[PDB]
Amino acid sequence: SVLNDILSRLDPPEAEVQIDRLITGRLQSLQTYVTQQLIRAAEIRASAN
Amino acid sequence: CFTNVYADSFVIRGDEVRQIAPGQTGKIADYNYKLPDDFTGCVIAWNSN
Repeated sequence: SVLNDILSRLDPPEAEVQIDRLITGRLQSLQTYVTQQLIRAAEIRASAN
Repeated sequence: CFTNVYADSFVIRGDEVRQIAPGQTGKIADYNYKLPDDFTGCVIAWNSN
């Protein structure tokens, strides 16, 4: 999980794959969080109206 | 069609012929001839014993 250990404990040219997998996972999780926040905000707006 | 073409030639010991590759490490890869990771091109080697 620690990308610094990936960079240090493993060679540069191949660490790109591991970094890419971490990037994809984290980005997708962020997207999921943002979508849930959008839906919750819509519900809260209805309540406020 | 290409823009420019560069040719480099020398004599390499057979024990490290595979050191000539992008993102590769070895005795002479890091000391005599380094290739970029995104290198685009071709390498040709034939025996001259």
